Amino acid sequence: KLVRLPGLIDVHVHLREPGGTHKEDFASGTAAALAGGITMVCAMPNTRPPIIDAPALALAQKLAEAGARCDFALFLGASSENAGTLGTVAGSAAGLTLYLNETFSELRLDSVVQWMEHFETWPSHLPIVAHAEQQTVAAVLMVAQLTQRSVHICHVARKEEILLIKAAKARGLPVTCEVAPHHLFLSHDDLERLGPGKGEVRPELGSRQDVEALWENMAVIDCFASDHAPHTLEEKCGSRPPPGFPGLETMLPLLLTAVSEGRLSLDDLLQRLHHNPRRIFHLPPQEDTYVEVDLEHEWTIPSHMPFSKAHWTPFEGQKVKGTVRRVVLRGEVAYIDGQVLVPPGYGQDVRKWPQGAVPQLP
Amino acid sequence: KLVRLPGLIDVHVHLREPGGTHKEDFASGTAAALAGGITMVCAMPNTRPPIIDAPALALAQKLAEAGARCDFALFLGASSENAGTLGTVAGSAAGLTLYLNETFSELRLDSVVQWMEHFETWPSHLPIVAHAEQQTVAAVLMVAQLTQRSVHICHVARKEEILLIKAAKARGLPVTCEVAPHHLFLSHDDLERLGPGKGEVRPELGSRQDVEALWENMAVIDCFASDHAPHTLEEKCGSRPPPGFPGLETMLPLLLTAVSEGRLSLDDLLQRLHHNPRRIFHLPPQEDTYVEVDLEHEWTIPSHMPFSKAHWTPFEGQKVKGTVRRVVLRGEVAYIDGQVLVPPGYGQDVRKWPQGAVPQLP
Ligand SMILES: O=C(O)c1[nH]c(=O)[nH]c(=O)c1F
Ligand SMILES: O=C(O)c1[nH]c(=O)[nH]c(=O)c1F
Ligand code: NA
Ligand code: NA
Ligand SMILES: [Zn+2]
Ligand SMILES: [Zn+2]
Ligand SMILES: [Zn+2]
Ligand SMILES: [Zn+2]
Repeated sequence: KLVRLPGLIDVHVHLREPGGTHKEDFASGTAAALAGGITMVCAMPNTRPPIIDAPALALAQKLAEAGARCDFALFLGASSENAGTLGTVAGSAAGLTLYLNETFSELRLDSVVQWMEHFETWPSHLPIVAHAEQQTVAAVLMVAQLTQRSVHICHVARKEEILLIKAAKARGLPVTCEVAPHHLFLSHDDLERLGPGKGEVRPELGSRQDVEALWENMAVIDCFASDHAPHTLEEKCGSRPPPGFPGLETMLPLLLTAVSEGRLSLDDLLQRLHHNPRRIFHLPPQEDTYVEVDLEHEWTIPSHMPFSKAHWTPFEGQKVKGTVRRVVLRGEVAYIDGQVLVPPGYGQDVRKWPQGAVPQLP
Repeated sequence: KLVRLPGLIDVHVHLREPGGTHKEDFASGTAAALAGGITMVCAMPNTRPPIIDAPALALAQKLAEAGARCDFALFLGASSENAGTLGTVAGSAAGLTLYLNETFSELRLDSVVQWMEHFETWPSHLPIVAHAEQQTVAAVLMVAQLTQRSVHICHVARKEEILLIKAAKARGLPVTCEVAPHHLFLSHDDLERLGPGKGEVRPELGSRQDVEALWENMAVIDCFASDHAPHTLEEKCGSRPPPGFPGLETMLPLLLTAVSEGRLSLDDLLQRLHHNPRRIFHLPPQEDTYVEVDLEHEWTIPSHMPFSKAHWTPFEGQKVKGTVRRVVLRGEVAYIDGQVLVPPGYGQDVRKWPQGAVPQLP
């Protein structure tokens, strides 16, 4: 007996197109999404060129419309030069992404004053997400308060960070957060097996105490999101390993295993992969869209999942219980038992749907 | 310029049919809903007969399918006799309602042990809501913890109650709550004008400090819901006034006024009248459904709104800014500038839609 779930949403993926298409492209990354039970993705802007201006967004929209197999929204990225320039295209984006720790020079902000300028100029009704680790979480929360608006914290990975967010929520501050599967299911204990190249990720893998703290503080976690960050094995094991793990194809199987073990409920999962993503990012429903899963099937994660061009996975060898059997997207069978059945281009930009515009005062 | 909102959801209405149709019926109460920008309602079970068994639910489903103009779900009610008997129909209901303070004999529970029995027998994946005032909030929260599940607290009306819920959420307990418009926009200061009959409501009107505390603790409020509780003026001013206010037609205009004054944002409103109702009650989206409002039009609430058979309102004389101009429900114009344009029977039971079933483990 299969369980029917709504179409799940991953608010944090890197699809690499334009500019890094040997790692992933819209077609392969959205195939990976569908195979993971995900029918809508929000794509981060740290491509090449990065999505930091209107021409780059226009290019990315057309590449996604031509290549995506599931529905999507595209983030814009904050730079040291673009505050106050994104007003005409802001509402067409998923939101604005601030890279506040390590990143590429084009997305680097050199001063908290630049963070303030983005919070002051980006339209107040539209989402802002931050890559903000350790004390940077507190710092960006301060900027949000000074500018009297909300912020969403990407991939919370540490006891320190979840407890700080917990204290902020206790004070009624408008902050939400997401956690990635590797910060719930991997830890420092896995670095010996992974090795130092494969194991590179930002935020880095936490201690056993970090992992336990995230589980203990599930109530503080608004969303799960993969931070699907594909790189090839050659890149991960070469002389300058880039940080990141692929994760679209493994996220739901890992979390269904946890549900089966009573670590969280099916509802807890659907709040974090469906309802809260919808409400934080003002993402529209998808008509005639659902995912059928088998919660009984036990399997072991192999050395690579079928679709991501990363062609490796840090979860290799983990035993899971839970499988995606079928996905229907807007009335068409999109995935069945390992076969993707919608072509590149089937997916659409949800911000162009009337119901996908973010409501605002005139 | 009009602002487009999604279809709003009111999780707490009394539509009086069967058995009290001079106060309201499905046709009139859902007309009132549409005129208030509400496209989906959850109807409480304290009708005559009350919805406490499968035959009564079957009758109510047919009356609603024949009379409702907007979409709906129907609550079941807990009684001293029905714990352990609702398993076959539970998933067809909005949820289970516990009347833990004053109510009619058929819904009265005489012991906390009966509350425990309902929490133990009602399916663990389905919603439970409670009418629970003052210390009863703490008591039902204890029962929820003993049975290791969630609870939703109806119409929170007091500083005491919102602070207790705030402390429970700080401890990570699974509790949500709603607040009704009269507990945000009326207080003891209005009892002289209303008089003792019209002013009767449960929970009673609070002090100015109660009202201020609810506003100050907006972050703790998950939903707004009207507690539309219609009675005729003759009944409200007679020898044994029943408690309750009509509120479907005034809720959104009152809250839009507050948005216009900067007391909460448009997003804060849409979280509480759309996204959080959806996610707490597992209510499905409504395709091709939206509400257009005018935020500029100033008007004064009259002595009765056009549709509710209550034919009176406690908000008479309040100045508001914000008007519902048009409602589209599933592709048909349902309301325009005071005219309802869908007939009784247009509305449907959302729990019969495939996407309206609550997901559960096999
Ligand atoms: O794009 C990536 O690979 C990437 N990888 C990471 O591990 N963290 C990031 O913040 C990131 F942007
Ligand atoms: O049904 C009603 O009129 C009603 N009225 C109220 O004021 N409170 C209730 O709890 C209620 F059930
Ligand atoms: Na397309
Ligand atoms: Na009908
Ligand atoms: Zn990041
Ligand atoms: Zn990322
Ligand atoms: Zn009540
Ligand atoms: Zn009520």
